[PDB]
Amino acid sequence: MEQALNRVITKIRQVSDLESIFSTTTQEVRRLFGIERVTIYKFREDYFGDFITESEAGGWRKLVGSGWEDPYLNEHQGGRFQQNQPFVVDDIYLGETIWEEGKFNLQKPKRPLTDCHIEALESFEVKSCAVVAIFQGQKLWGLLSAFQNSAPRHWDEAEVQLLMRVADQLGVAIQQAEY
Ligand SMILES: *[C@@H](C)C1=C(C)C(=O)N/C1=C\c1[nH]c(/C=C2N=C(/C=C3\NC(=O)C(CC)=C3C)C(C)=C\2CCC(=O)O)c(CCC(=O)O)c1C
Repeated sequence: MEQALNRVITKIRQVSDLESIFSTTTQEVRRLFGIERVTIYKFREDYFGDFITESEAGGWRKLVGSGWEDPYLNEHQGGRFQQNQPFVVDDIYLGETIWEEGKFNLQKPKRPLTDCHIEALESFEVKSCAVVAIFQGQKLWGLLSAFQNSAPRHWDEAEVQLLMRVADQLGVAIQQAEY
């Protein structure tokens, strides 16, 4: 995915302001994956959070402006994202792909999601999600999410790695904007 990644990084750096960087990033990732939504979501201080930027295809509701107050992320102060672990779900009704030592554990069955988590995803029209941390330095800033809304979609580990590198670029841009 390095060629795809290099293309994404090129587009990101061809604009100046952070808002253009966010919009270009969500657009380029959505096009690359051929999916229906990519979002940038910013954590509040309590690890609730709000949708900041999105790219959508297929006539879905706009999520920007809206919040997601996830009680699990609040109680665990960001959950697995503090360790920069991704959350990878082909099908929200079947569960997550286990990620260990920076790759899929193909020996483990998928782990079903808790029903209120599933219901929250349904409220955002999501049927499949690959979610990775955006770090500003070593500070967990938010999440970059790739979504499919109309159907499940299989995520492979090269796509998850790409998403994490794109989130790295976002984090560097956020860090440099805060500088
Ligand atoms: C019921 C307690 C409940 C409500 C209501 C709710 O909104 N969430 C609830 C429970 C719950 N959530 C999780 C774990 C995660 N929630 C995540 C949320 C996001 N995904 C995104 O793409 C975005 C940005 C738009 C989110 C804010 C994520 C990524 C979760 C996994 C985190 C982790 O593993 O550490 C859980 C635990 C997992 C589960 O059992 O389903 C629960 C119980």
